[PDB]
Amino acid sequence: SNAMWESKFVKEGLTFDDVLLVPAKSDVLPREVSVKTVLSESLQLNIPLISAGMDTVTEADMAIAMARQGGLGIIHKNMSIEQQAEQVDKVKRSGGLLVGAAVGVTADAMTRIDALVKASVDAIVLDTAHGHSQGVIDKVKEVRAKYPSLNIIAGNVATAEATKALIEAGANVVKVGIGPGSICTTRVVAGVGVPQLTAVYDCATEARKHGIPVIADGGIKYSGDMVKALAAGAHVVMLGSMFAGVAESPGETEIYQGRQFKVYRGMGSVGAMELVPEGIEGRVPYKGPLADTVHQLVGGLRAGMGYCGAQDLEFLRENAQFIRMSGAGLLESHPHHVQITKEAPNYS
Amino acid sequence: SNAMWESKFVKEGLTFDDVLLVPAKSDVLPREVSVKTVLSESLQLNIPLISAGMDTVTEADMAIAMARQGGLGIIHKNMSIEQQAEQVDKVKRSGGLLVGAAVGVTADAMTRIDALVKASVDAIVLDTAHGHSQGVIDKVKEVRAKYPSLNIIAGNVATAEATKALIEAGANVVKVGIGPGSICTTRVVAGVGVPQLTAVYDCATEARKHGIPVIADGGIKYSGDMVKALAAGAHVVMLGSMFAGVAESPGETEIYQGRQFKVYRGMGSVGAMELVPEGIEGRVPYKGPLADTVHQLVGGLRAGMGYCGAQDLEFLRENAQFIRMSGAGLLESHPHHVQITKEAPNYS
Amino acid sequence: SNAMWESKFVKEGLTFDDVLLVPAKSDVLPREVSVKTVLSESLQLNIPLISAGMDTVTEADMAIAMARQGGLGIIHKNMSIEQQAEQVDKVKRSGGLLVGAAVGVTADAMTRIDALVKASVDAIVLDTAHGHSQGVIDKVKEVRAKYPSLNIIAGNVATAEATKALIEAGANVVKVGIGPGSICTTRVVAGVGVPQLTAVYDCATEARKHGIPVIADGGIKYSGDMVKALAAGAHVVMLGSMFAGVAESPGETEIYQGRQFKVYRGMGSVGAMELVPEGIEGRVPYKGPLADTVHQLVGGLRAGMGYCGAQDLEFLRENAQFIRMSGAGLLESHPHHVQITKEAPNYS
Amino acid sequence: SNAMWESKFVKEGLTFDDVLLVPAKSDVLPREVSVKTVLSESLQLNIPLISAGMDTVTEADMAIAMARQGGLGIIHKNMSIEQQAEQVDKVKRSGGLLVGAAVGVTADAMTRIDALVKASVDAIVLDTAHGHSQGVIDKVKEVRAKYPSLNIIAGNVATAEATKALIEAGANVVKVGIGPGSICTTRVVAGVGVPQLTAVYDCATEARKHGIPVIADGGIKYSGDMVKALAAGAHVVMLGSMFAGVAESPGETEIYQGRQFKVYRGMGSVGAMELVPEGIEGRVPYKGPLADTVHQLVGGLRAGMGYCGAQDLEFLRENAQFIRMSGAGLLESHPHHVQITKEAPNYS
Ligand SMILES: N/C=N\c1c(C(=O)O)ncn1[C@@H]1O[C@H](COP(=O)(O)O)[C@@H](O)[C@H]1O
Ligand SMILES: N/C=N\c1c(C(=O)O)ncn1[C@@H]1O[C@H](COP(=O)(O)O)[C@@H](O)[C@H]1O
Ligand SMILES: N/C=N\c1c(C(=O)O)ncn1[C@@H]1O[C@H](COP(=O)(O)O)[C@@H](O)[C@H]1O
Ligand SMILES: N/C=N\c1c(C(=O)O)ncn1[C@@H]1O[C@H](COP(=O)(O)O)[C@@H](O)[C@H]1O
Ligand SMILES: [K+]
Ligand SMILES: [K+]
Ligand SMILES: [K+]
Ligand SMILES: [K+]
Repeated sequence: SNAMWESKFVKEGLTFDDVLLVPAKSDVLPREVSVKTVLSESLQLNIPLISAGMDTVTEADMAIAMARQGGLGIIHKNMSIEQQAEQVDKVKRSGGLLVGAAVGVTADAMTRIDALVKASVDAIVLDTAHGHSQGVIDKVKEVRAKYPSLNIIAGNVATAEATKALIEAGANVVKVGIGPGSICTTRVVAGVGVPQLTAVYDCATEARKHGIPVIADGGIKYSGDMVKALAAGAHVVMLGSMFAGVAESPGETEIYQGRQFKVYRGMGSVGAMELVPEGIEGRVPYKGPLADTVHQLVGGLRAGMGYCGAQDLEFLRENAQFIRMSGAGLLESHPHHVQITKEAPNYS
Repeated sequence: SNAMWESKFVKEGLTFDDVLLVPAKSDVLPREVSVKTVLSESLQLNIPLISAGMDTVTEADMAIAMARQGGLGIIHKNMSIEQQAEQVDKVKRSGGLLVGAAVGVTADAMTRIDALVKASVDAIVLDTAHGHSQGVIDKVKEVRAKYPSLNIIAGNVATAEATKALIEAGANVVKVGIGPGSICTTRVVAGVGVPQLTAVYDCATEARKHGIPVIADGGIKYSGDMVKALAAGAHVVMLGSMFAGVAESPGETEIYQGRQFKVYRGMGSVGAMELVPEGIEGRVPYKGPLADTVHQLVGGLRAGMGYCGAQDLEFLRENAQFIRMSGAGLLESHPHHVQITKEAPNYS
Repeated sequence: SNAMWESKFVKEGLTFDDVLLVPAKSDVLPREVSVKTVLSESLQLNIPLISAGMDTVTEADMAIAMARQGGLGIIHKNMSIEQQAEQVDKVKRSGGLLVGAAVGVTADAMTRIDALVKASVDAIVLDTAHGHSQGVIDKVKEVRAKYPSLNIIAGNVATAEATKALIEAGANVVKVGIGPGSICTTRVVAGVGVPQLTAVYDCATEARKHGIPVIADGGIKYSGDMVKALAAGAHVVMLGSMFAGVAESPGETEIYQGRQFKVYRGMGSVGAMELVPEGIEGRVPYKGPLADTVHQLVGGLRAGMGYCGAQDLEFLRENAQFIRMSGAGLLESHPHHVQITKEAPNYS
Repeated sequence: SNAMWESKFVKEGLTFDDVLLVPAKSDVLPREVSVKTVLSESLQLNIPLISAGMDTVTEADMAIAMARQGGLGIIHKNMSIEQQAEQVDKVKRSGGLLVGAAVGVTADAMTRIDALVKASVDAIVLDTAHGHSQGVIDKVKEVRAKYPSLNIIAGNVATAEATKALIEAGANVVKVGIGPGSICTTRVVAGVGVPQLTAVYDCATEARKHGIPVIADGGIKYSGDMVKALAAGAHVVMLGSMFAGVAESPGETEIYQGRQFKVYRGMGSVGAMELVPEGIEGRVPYKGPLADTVHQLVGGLRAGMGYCGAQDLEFLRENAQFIRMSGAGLLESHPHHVQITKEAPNYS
C-alpha cells in the first residue's frame, strides 16, 4: 500500500507522567536561578507562568495579581468587546502591568482587536481549537499587517507543520496543546490530540529554527509537570486548573461536603458556550491567594533547575535530558505505601 | 524451531485507547464535512452508523429511527422468521426506509433469508462468532448464487486472511470485530481476539484491494472511538452499548437506585441464548430519544474530521495519521484532576 | 563490562493478560474438538486439567471427581505417609481412576514414594519451590532408577535450562510456574519469577525437543487463560484457585457477609506450614459441584480451539498464534462500560 | 538539530515493579547463604540493611537494635551537634556497636563531623538532595583530607557521572536514589529522578570500576525489592518506610480507627523542616520489635538468593539476571483473584 496508509501507526508520543528529568552536574542554587523569559522584546516575564484565557480563570483581578507576581494573565473572550477593553484598561492602569486578551478567529476578530489595542493590551491571543486551520493562518496575517508591532500569540497547535505555518503567517509566539487540559474532552469526543510533552518538543523543534517561543498550554497538574514542559522546549507554560481555585479567579467559592471549592469549566463546555461540547464542568479546591500557589510553582521549578544544573531557562531547554518510565515508574515517583495525614502545599 | 513456533508472539495490536489522531492542516468546517458512506450502490448511508442486531438494541422502532437519522438498523434474529420479516416489512412501509436483518449461519439460514427478501430487506447480515469458518464461506457463496444482487454483510472477522476469504466468497461488506464488545467475554473465556483498531486496519488493508467496505463492530464507548475506527479504515461503525439505552431500543426502562436504566446483554449471554456463554447481562443508563445520541456521535465525528482536514470519510480513511500513547497518555486525554459536577451530553 | 553484567535487563516476559489468540481459518466445531492429552503412555487424560496438590484443593474426594471428569487430582503431601497412601488407594478403588500424589524433595522422599507406589499411584509429583536445584535433579535420578516405569512429574521450573536438567534427570513430565499463583507471594517476597506465558513457552521450547509434556501450573483465573497456556506449548494445566471453591475440595464452606466461601491458601503460607512465608491465606467463592466448573472450563477451551481451527491440542500447540496488547487492550477484552447485573457461570 | 536536543527522550528506566529475577541453577540452601557485606575494611555488616537517617526512623535506640541485628543505623541530623554526638556515643558504648550519622553539606558540616568523630562514629553520611552538586564534591574532598581513614558515605546520586565524581572526590561508599522514597515528592514537584533499579544499575556500573560499594536508598516496599536492588548491583539497601513502624524508631505510636500507627514523614516535609517541600507527612502501621521485620526481610533475601543460586551477595550482583514485565506481569506477581483473610508477616 502507499505511504500514508502504511505510516498510520508509526508515531509515538509521551506525556508528563511518562518521563523524569535526569539530574545533572550542578553548581547552581535553586534560589539563585533565573526564571525570567523573553516572549518578545516588549513582552518579558519575570516568571514563566500565564493564566489561561478562561471565564473561570482570568479576569482583571487575576491578571493584575499574575502581573504583580511577574507573570501574565489572558483576559477571556466570553464578554463584550467593550467590557474586555475595560478590563484590559483596568490592568494597564494598575501600575503599567502587562496584560493579554483572548480573541476568537471569527469574522469580527479585528473589531475586538481594535478596541483591545486602543486599551494598550500587550498581547493578543488568537485562540482557536484548531490553529492549523487556513482561517487562523489568514487571520494571523491580517492582524500582523494592520498591527506590525503587536505581540500575537496564536494557537492551539500540536505539530511542527502547524507551528511553521503560524510563524510564517506572522505569530511571534505559538501556543501548544490539543486536548491535554484537565477539563478537556477533545481527545475523547473527537479522537484527536498529541501527548503534550511530545507536542511541546515537536513544536519547539520547529519554532527554535525561527527564534520563536512556544507556550506549553494544558495538562499541568503538579509543579514538576511545568518543569518537564519547559525542559521539553517551551519558554513558558499556561495553566487553567492549577489557577482556577485561587482567590483572584472569577467566580465565587462554594461549600460542598464541608470543603471549599471553585467552579472550573472548559470553555467548550455546555455552560461556557451558553451543542456538542469538548469540555466538562467541574470544581477544584479553593487555594487562597494566588501568591501562595505561584510560590509553590516557582519553588518547584527552581528545585528542578537546580537538579538539572540550569542557571536559566535557556540552559534548561537546551540541555536537560529525560528518561522514559512505565506506570510502575510513575507510582514509585509519587508517594506510595504510606497513608498521607496532612495536605502538603504542593501535593494533594 | 520451525516458523510457526517462533512467530507465536511477534504480532502486536492496538485498541482505541492506545492512540490519538494527529491534527492536520485543515480548511474544512465541521458543519460542512460529508459523513455519507456508500456501502453499496443500493445501500448508501447519510451517517456512518449501524445499530447492532441484538435483542436489546434493534427491532423495528429502532430501525425506523436509525434510518430516519440517515443510518441503518439490523433487526436481530432472536425471533421467528415470520416475525422478523414482519418487522422488516414494517420498516420498509414507514417511508421506504433502509433496513437490514441478521441471519445465523445455520442449515435453515436460506429459509429465513427467503422471507426477509420477500419483505424487501436491503441487506442481510450473516452473523457468526467466527466468520473465518468454512461453513460461513460456504453459506456466503450459496446466498450470493441465489440472490446475485442482494447486499450481503458477512462477519465477524479480525484478520486480512478472513476478510479475503469472505470477499472472494461473495460478501460485499465485511464486519470486523472479535471480542471488543462492551458486553463480550469471548476474549476472557475463549482467550481469542484482536485489539479492535488493529483488527479494523488489518481487515481494511485487505478489503481496500477489492473495493469492499468494512464495518468496525464493537468496543466503541465514546464518539472519539468511532472517529478512530473510521480513520483506521472502516467505512461505518456498528454500536450496541451506545444505542442500548435510547428510547427506541427494545426492552423497557427500569429504575435502579433512583436512576433510569435499560437492560443490555450479549447475544451469547445465558439470558439471550435462552451453556458456556461468551457474553454477560447488564444495564446501561437511559439516554432518551435516539436522535440526541446520534447528534452527539455525528457532532464528535464532524469535529474530528475538521481537526484532521477531512472533507469526507474517504479523505479520513486515506490520510488520517495516529500517534501511539501510554496509559498515562489516556489519563491525560480524559478529564483529570477535577471533580466533574454535571454530566455532559457526550461524556459521563 | 562483561557479558553477564550487560545482559541483566535484556529479557522480556509475557503473562496471559498481555496477549490474545489470533482467530484462524477453521472447519472445526467446538463440540467436535478433541481435548485429550497424553502425558505418558500410562497417563492419558480425557481433559487437560489437573487439580493442584494443595491442602485446600485436592484430597481423595476431589481426585475421584477430577478423574471421573477425565482429568487428574494430585493428593497433597500435608498428611502422613500412611494417610496419603490410604487416600491414593481410596481413589484407585473407586473404579480404577487415575490419581497422582505430591512428594517433597527431602531425605525421606523415597519412603513416602514407596508407600504411594504400593498403593498403585499413577504419578508422583516431586514438588518443590525451586526445581532447578541440584537436590531435585538428584532426587529425580534416584526415583527413576528405583522405579523405571513410574510416571514422574517434576517441578517447578520456569526456564529452558531447568527443563532440560529435569528431563535429563529422568522426569517424563515437567511442571512449569514460579510465582504466578493467585495465593503466591514468591515474586513479592523473594523477587523471583518469570511471567507465566513466557515461562510455559520457554520451557515447552526445550521440552518439545525431547518429546516431554509440560504442565502450566498457576495464575489461570479465567478459562481463556487455560487456552493461552495450552497454545503457548503446555500439554495440560494445573489449577488451584479455580478449583478451591468446589464442593469436592477439602475444607468446609463458610458464610461471610451473607455469601458462601471456602478457604484457599498457599502451601507456603503460615497456616499451611504449621517462618518467612511465600503465600497468603484467603477465601474464594463457593462454586458448587466440580462438574459445573469443569464444564465451563472445557467449554471455553472448545470455543478457543474452534476459533483457532484446532481439532486437537497438538494442532493448537503447534499452530496457534498470539498478538500482544496493552492494558488498554485488556480492558477492552473484558466487559466494559456496562453495569453487570448477573453473575455469568464463567465470569464474575 | 544538535546532539543534546535530539537525545532528550532516548533513555529508558526501570523500577522494581518492572522486573523479576530469573531463577537459576542452584545448589545453595537459603539458610546457608551469606548475606554479609563489606562496605569498607572498617565497616562490615552481617546483614545488608541500613536504617535511614530520618527523624522518624533512626535515633540511638534504632541504631543499637540495627547493629545488634548485624546492620547499621544512621543517626539523623535534625538535632544539635551535641545531641547527635551524644547519641553516637550511646551506641558505641552499648557493646562497641557500629553506628553512622548524617551531616548536611553546609558551611558548618566540618564542625558537626568533628564532634561525631570525637564520639567514634564509624561512618559519616554526607546527605544531600542533589549529590552531583559542586558543593558536595568539594565537601567530600575536604572531609577526606582532614580525616583520611574516616568512612564517608556520600549522596544522593542517580547517574554514573555523579557516582564517578563522588568517588574521585574521596567517598568510599555512594548512596543512590533520587525520588523513589515512599514519602518523597521530588519527582512530582521538581520533575526530576531516575527509576531506582536503573539508577542502582547505572551507578553500580561505574562504581564497580573503582571497587566502591553503592547503597540502594529508597522505594523498597517489600523484601523482594531489596533482592532486586542488590541483584542490580547495590552492596546494601537503605530503608525508611519499612523500618518507621517498628518499636525502636523514634516517635510514639498512635491509634487511628482502632489500628496502631507511627508517624513517618519526609525529611523535606513541612513538619520535618520546621517552604516548598519535597516530601509529605504520613503514618505507617505499627510493626512491633525491629527484630521481627529484619527476620522477614533477610528471610526473603535468603529465599531470593537460593532461587538465583547465589551463595553470597557478590555472586548475586555479578550473575543474577532479570526479565522485564508489564503491569499485567506485576498483577500476576502479587496475590490476585482471592480475598486475603489474614495479614502475612511479609505481605499486607
Ligand atoms: N479543548 C480542550 N481543552 C480546553 C477547554 C475545553 O475542553 O472546553 N477549555 C480550555 N481548554 C484548554 O485547556 C487549558 C487548561 O488546561 P489545564 O491547565 O486545566 O490542564 C486551556 O488553556 C485550554 O488550552
Ligand atoms: N462475543 C462478543 N460480543 C458480543 C456478544 C456477546 O458476547 O454475547 N453479543 C454481541 N457481541 C458483539 O458486540 C457488539 C456490540 O459491542 P458494543 O458496541 O456494545 O461495544 C455487537 O455488535 C457484537 O459484535
Ligand atoms: N509459591 C507460589 N505459589 C504457591 C503457593 C504459595 O505461595 O504458598 N502454594 C502453591 N503455589 C503454586 O500456586 C499454584 C496454584 O495457582 P492458582 O491456580 O491458584 O493461580 C499451585 O499449583 C502452586 O504451583
Ligand atoms: N526527597 C525524597 N525523599 C526523601 C525525603 C523527602 O522527600 O522529604 N526524605 C527522605 N527521603 C529519601 O527517602 C528514603 C526513604 O525511602 P523509603 O524507604 O521510605 O521508600 C530516604 O532514605 C531518603 O533517601
Ligand atoms: K516517591
Ligand atoms: K483531557
Ligand atoms: K469485551
Ligand atoms: K502471585
